[PDB]
Amino acid sequence: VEEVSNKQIIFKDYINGFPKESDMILKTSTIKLKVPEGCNDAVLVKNLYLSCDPYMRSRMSKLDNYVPIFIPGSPITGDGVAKVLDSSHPDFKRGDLIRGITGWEEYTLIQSAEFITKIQDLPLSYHIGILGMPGLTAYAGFYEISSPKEGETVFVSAASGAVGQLVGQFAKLSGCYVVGSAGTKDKVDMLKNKFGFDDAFNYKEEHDLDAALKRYFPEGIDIYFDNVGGKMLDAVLPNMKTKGRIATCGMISQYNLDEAEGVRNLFCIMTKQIRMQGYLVYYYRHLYPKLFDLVVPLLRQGKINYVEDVAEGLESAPAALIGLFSGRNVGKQVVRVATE
Ligand SMILES: NC(=O)c1ccc[n+]([C@@H]2O[C@H](COP(=O)([O-])OP(=O)(O)OC[C@H]3O[C@@H](n4cnc5c(N)ncnc54)[C@H](OP(=O)(O)O)[C@@H]3O)[C@@H](O)[C@H]2O)c1
Repeated sequence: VEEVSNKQIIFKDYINGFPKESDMILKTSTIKLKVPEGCNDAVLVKNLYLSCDPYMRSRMSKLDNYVPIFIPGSPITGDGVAKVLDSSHPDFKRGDLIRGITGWEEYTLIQSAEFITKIQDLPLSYHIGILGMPGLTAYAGFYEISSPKEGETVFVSAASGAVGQLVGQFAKLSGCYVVGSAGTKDKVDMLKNKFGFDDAFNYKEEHDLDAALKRYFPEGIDIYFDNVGGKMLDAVLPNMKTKGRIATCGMISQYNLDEAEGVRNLFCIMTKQIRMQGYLVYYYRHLYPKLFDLVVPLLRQGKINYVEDVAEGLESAPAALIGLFSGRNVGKQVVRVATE
């Protein structure tokens, strides 16, 4: 039984405002590469990829919190891809590749097993992106929540991100006219060139968001896929069509504010008869087969594209997570901990 070093990213303590790299601490611990005797229904894994996700910011402040907080002194946890080294669980065996909740470290003794699934060709990292939680988020928000119909107009914010880039391609599959906003020229070019968006604009260079939306949506928006909230959401509301739908997926412009911004155009919910509906992807896990059945053939034919941002090494993970809130990532942010 080899006992080896185990680098970990430890959560320091609760924060306010924007997260900093000193809120996460590199610690070198030790681990024996065997499931402990008397420790049952557990899986010991070597972590291969880690996902960086905006919701992780909310785990860094103590609040009624919608996701359980990080524990100070303990490793950051989140979605990852890992290889089973040893198992006391009947459904996992040495060599299996899994996806699910694991530790921000080289090796994790996963004690529940509820939060992991065995990986069924495509890049391993896809299982925490288009074939994982962000892909399921895009599928549930667009197809289940938004009720898209052929010919409808669709606006997507954070459109080059892990979720948004898929929403735009689903909208094209549905025969919709789709526009996205993103924060750099490169992201805007990628929206039109690889994600098949009909148009796109850099919201950071638009001094009048209402005017920008009217450029692209002269007769209004049928479906707004909201990833950002805040001023963008407020500009969208008067530009919705009657009976338009807003899929409230996230509001990343708010996650680092002590006081959330006021949204002032909600009267448009009445005047435009809008259905604004939020959702949490965990309540849609039963749709994973429907996601796979749709996107796996398209990926194989190269008819749907997925762009990832791969940070190299566990030590790069804190900066990769902080970069989400400045738009440093181009596509789905992942961390490569080890090859395998
Ligand atoms: N409901 C659910 O269950 C669920 C599940 C997963 C994700 N979500 C939400 O979905 C949204 C997108 O997630 P993702 O994983 O795809 O992240 P992502 O788009 O891959 O990365 C985050 C992006 O947010 C944009 N951003 C950051 N700060 C911003 C600001 N102040 N204003 C506008 N845009 C900003 C940046 O893109 P730009 O360069 O374009 O600014 C950045 O690249 C997030 O709000 C997340 O919380 C919800």
